[PDB]
Amino acid sequence: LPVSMTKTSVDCTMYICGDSTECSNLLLQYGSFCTQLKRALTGIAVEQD
Amino acid sequence: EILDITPCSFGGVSVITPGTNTSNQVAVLYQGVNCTEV
Repeated sequence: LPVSMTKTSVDCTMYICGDSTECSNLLLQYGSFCTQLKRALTGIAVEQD
Repeated sequence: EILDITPCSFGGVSVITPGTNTSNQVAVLYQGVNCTEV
């Protein structure tokens, strides 16, 4: 029987943006759309432990 | 000349703290970062 999975953490900034100043300024005009990539993968990783 | 490109600005910052009614001391966890360079 399998028990646990591989716990991963994904940055929302470095996947979408190439560390450019234009992509970060358009991200601040979006509000926050990635509010839930961090807390769901945290919420998996608590339940994997 | 032939030069590789290795990208910068990686690694996470994690904080370890108790509550605000207990203590203000914060332990800082570097995520996957060798601290001999920084």
